[PDB]
Amino acid sequence: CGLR
Amino acid sequence: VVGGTDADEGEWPWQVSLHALGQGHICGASLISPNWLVSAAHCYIDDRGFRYSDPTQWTAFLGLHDQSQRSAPGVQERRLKRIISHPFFNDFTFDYDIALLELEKPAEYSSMVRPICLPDASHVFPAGKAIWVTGWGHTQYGGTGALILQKGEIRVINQTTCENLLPQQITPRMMCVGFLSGGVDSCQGDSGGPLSSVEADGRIFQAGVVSWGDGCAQRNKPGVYTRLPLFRDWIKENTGV
Ligand SMILES: N=C(N)c1cccc(OC[C@H](NS(=O)(=O)c2ccc3ccccc3c2)C(=O)N2CCC(CCN)CC2)c1
Repeated sequence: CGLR
Repeated sequence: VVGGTDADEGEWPWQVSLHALGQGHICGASLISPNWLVSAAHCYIDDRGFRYSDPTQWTAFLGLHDQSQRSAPGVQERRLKRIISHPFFNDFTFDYDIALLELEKPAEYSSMVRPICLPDASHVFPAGKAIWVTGWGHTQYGGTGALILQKGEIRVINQTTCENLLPQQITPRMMCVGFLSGGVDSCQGDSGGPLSSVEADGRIFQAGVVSWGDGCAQRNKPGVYTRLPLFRDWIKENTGV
């Protein structure tokens, strides 16, 4: 989760 | 979003667009797991011309950038199988303004489609912290929606200040985020989208759900957002996530  | 800028393609890969059949984009949401979305309860209220509470009336687009290019590579379309609105949602007050949306088939994780991290019940997003609001909503009060996903930087506002600014309207479930001077704010059609907060290793956690405001980006009328930590257990109990 929570990054690109 | 008012006073924001175009997002880069795939910069907010948890940001989802909810389309009601025959109506285009209505609300945002956030991807939290292969099968689950977070959004605002107020988006899913029937009215006399349309059963916005009925999962079959909705399409979720993941990995979307441009409303006019819903079929672009990396964009995933999904139906909903269930909408759960908080049981304590108050349609007068917008207390408990949160819903969980179950995707009909799982999202496929990609560089364009990825869940946001959820904060633990005890986590507090502190006053003053910079956080990001995103969406395809109105870019002015009394304006039109964005074709291209918008991002704006806003700041968590002290709860007492929030309550004093909007008397008799702010519950502990709600958080003011934005600026007393206005200028940058979420707006109609941003509803139900996530606040993204950059945390200690650069990972993004969801800090809020776009809920309501008095108009948009007015002086002394910051955006009002449904807090996330308070519902961590509720999300766990309802989704397994
Ligand atoms: N500024 C912001 N950060 C923000 C965030 C989200 C949306 C937004 O759009 C403008 C609008 N604001 S209003 O002053 O006109 C208003 C409308 C209905 C209300 C009902 C009860 C109590 C108060 C209300 C206030 C608003 O709050 N909406 C869209 C209309 C939606 C219901 C119909 N789908 C409620 C949310 C602004």
